[PDB]
Amino acid sequence: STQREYVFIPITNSITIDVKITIGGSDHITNIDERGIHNVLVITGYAVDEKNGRLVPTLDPCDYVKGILVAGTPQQAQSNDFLTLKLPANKLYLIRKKGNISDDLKIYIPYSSPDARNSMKTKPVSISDDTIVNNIIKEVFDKIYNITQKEKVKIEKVKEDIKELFSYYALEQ
Amino acid sequence: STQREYVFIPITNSITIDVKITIGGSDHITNIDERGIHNVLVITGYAVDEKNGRLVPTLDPCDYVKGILVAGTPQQAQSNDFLTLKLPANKLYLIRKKGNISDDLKIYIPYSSPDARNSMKTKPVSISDDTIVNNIIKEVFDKIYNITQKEKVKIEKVKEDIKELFSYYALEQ
Amino acid sequence: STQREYVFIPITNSITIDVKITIGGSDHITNIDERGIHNVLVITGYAVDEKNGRLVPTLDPCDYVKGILVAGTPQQAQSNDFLTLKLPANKLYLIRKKGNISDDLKIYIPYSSPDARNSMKTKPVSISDDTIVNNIIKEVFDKIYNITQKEKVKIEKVKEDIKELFSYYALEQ
Amino acid sequence: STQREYVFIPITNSITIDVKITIGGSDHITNIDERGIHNVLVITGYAVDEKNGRLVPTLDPCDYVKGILVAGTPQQAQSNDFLTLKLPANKLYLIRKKGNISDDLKIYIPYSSPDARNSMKTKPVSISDDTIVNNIIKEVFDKIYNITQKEKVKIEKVKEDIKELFSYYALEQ
Amino acid sequence: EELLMSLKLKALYPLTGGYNRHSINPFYEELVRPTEIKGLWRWWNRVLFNTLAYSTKGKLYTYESIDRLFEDVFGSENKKSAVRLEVITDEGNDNRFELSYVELDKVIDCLRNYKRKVSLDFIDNTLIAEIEGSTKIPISFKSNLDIDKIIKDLVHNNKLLSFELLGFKSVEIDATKISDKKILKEILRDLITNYLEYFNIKQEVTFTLNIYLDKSREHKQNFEDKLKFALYSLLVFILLGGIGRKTSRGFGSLSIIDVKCYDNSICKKIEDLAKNFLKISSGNELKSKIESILDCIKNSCIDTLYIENNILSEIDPKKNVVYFINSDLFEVKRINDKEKVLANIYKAVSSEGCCIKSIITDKYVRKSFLIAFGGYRKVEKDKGLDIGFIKNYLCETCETVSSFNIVDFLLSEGSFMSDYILQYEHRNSLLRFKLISDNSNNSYLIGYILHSSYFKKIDIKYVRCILEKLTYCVI
Repeated sequence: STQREYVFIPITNSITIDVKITIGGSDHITNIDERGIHNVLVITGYAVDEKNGRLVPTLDPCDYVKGILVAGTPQQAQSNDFLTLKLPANKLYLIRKKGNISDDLKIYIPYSSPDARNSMKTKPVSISDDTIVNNIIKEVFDKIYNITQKEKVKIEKVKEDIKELFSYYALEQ
Repeated sequence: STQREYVFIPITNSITIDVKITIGGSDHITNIDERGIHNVLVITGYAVDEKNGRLVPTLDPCDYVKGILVAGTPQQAQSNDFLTLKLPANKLYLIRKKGNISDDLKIYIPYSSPDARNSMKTKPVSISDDTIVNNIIKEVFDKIYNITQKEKVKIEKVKEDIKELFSYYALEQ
Repeated sequence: STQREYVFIPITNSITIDVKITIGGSDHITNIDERGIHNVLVITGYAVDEKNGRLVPTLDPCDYVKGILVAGTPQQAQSNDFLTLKLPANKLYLIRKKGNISDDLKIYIPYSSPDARNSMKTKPVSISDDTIVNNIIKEVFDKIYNITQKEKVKIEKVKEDIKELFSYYALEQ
Repeated sequence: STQREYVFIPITNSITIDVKITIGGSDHITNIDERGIHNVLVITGYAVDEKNGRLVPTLDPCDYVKGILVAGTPQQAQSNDFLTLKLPANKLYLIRKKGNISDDLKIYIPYSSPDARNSMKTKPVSISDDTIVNNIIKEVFDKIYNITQKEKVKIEKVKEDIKELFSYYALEQ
Repeated sequence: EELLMSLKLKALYPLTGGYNRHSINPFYEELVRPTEIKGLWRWWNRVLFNTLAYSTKGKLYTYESIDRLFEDVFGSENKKSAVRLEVITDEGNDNRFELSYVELDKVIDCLRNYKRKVSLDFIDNTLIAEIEGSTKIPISFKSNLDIDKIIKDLVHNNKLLSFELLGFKSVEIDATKISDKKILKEILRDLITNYLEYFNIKQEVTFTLNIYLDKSREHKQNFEDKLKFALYSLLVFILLGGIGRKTSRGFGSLSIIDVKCYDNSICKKIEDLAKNFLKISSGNELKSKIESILDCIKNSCIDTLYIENNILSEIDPKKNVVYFINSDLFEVKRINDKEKVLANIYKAVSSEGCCIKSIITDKYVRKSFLIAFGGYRKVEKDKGLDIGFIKNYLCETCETVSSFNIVDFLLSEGSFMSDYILQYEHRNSLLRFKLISDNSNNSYLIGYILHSSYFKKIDIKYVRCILEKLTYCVI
């Protein structure tokens, strides 16, 4: 395919929507009609930063960052906070494999640089205080995927999975 | 009812075109629904003669040839180089069957006879040598479906699909 | 070495002899030395149609027809009903095989053109009617094997040898 | 295989090698490949005489002469002092067996003649005083097997088992 | 005691097991277990015997009495074995599995205070600890056994081998409670060993099989005749079965390199019939030999056929199962990529593979065929009519379009076979494959169907040309 955005999902209200025009087509990655959130790309070697999530590139393989994948905007046509790296659609470490993938994806991620004079100190924190659920599933799932997950009622499968979907570590600074 | 004609896949130089009218409609004996062809036909006890590429009947059950059946007649001038059977395809060894064929089939297979001045010991050799694989995709496969290399995502993998599927025996004499 | 025509055994009375071969020389393949019919040849993917039966050709490997191979001049010096197969004697399916046949082999197989514009609709055909079993034991066997079947013990045992071995297929039309 | 020849391990090396060329092919029996000394022949009822020692025969089953067996010609066709025996390789007693051995072996073991006017009265002699073992190492091991033994650690290892893996009885007259 | 005969054979990709279920372990290596030969030789004797008994008497006899009949040859609780096997595999080394070092202590730190499950995968000569909680961290190990590249290919490309890795590759690790590293470093360390040892696979394992006789077994009733019948069951074992694991799918297939003998008075026909496989030269020519060997055990050269003895015991069809050779379901094709067909057989035995989704083109006649032929299949009778509509094909007597009727398989209730054919996790596969050749480089796939006793009756030619198209697209 083409341009696509990796929306990492912590509990914070930092970059929840943050995303302008999509492709327009429905070549999405994570559609959750009735069978749980599937094809949930999550990447390793980053941290949610606990604030203004820029996904600092960490060098701990134990460390990682979870989230979803969707072909949104590059921050209203921006590149200074990205990677612009290309994919072969087999060196993507996907979760809950669902077969079908394209050949090449232009996956784009909120990027950063190493904050000097600060040991990163990535710290594991899962999803809790689930008032974030209706904050995100209405925003990043019912404004990004409001064709399924709204004409259905099997979202309790999603409800229980929200905390059971993304863990993450954080610099916690 | 219907009319069909045989096009197997050797590596030889006798598959140039030598074919009369196309389907008449657009329906072949095969389909394309996965990354690769389906509904390949098999005749047991025939070789390719590796020159003047018709299939001479042998009487060994261990004799392989396979391809796809193109619809139409062979110019009605070579009215003897073909079998012109008429069967409901339930007596037809077909691999990767994707459709129910209840009607009857006129199938025209390039035919011959030994006229044996000597012995005839067929030799098994399949297709390899990538220079050949994309060579047969251009003079055999851009003409069947009129769909290749215009909007496809499959053709480059069909080369892998043609490699491991189509295996032919050969006289090599 | 030289011609070895193939007589197949259907229920039909007309396909019985009509032959240009009595013993040929003294080199037979289907000897009845002690255990009845040996060296039975099988034809994969061919039918008999029970009428004008000269190995009507098909493609289904489920269809098979048995017979006997007899050494001599093929049927009236006429290319109307033959294939002229000079085989390496290693592509053959000899049920109850016995003895080491030579490397060279020139066999002749009755041929019929496929029934154009006619459905094949082949049917499995075993053999029955002990009376017509009492026929073939004289109808062909003591018409080919004058030096056989009268001065041994193996006379009535070829009955169930006939009853078990020789099945074939036919168009049933 | 073809012609082989066994040779004992006497502390007296008047016949240290005195045997001619190797196989002509590439097959030995004993070898020191990586772990230790492999197949070693033990024959019973034969004293050496250790003075032009060529395995004087006796009837005592207490006697034995261990030693390697290499596929050498019997001393440039020496027609005097061998047994020229062929055996199906099942009649060979191999201490430290390693791998399967050939179908039949034509071995020429040094055979002296059982002498008269002299009662045997054989006394056993074992290996010791490692300056005696190196006087055997290069002569019959690092000469016949003179390709390796300058590449691996197997040098002292060969002088470990020489002290005990090769004992014998001696006429001592 | 004296050497009866010697059989220099080879095995094709044998999966011989051990105490750890692998061919190699920290202590030794056996690619050929002489205990499996004796165990399979006995299994191919109780099959061939019941074949000789379902062609001359129309009778079937239980296993516990056939061996009781032959216990004067193979031995039992009352008599030592008369034949003793001795396998001398080539290269005769020690060759244990040694894991020099495995540098893994980050994945340890990736596993504190959490209940994940490590999983190993061998991606491009490097293995990765696939923590299903999204951490595909690599590991730098160093061991023996030199996994070349081919087995890594052959294992990953064969859907059967890769399916049986699902045991040897992963394990959960609870760490919410008290944890450690000296304990986790040893849990993970063996998880590597039990994984890499699965890759000690080799094609062309050449070994000899010496068989000795004691010459102290007086001819009780048919000793000289029982014995030479056992040799027959040994050849058909070599010619139809293999050693090791998943032999019903081609692995461990046996060949013949050269056969010697040392007692002409007994082995005479056996070595001769065995001599006829050193120079096979044509597919249907071996299809003749496969039948040539078989019939010489049947009505031709009837090896004393003393069934009239009060040792045997007719089976009960509603409560016993017996496998015997149906001399008709046999197919010899030709192949030139052993690894390809070895990985192709999955296309022919899986309820979704692209060989029986063509031949038996439906759901039910497809599955019900495998349920009765492809050994034991995991069929979950919690969904709708697809336990009865497959039952409707396997009933003892009901509306049948295809002849897959089982001797007492009734509907609306479960008899002994009703549960056995459905819920018994250890049932061999009647549909079998075997790749065979030597000295000719002409590999011939062999396909056949063992005839069972629970079958009411089977349409021969139908299920034959099912098997026919099977062996065709398996290449």
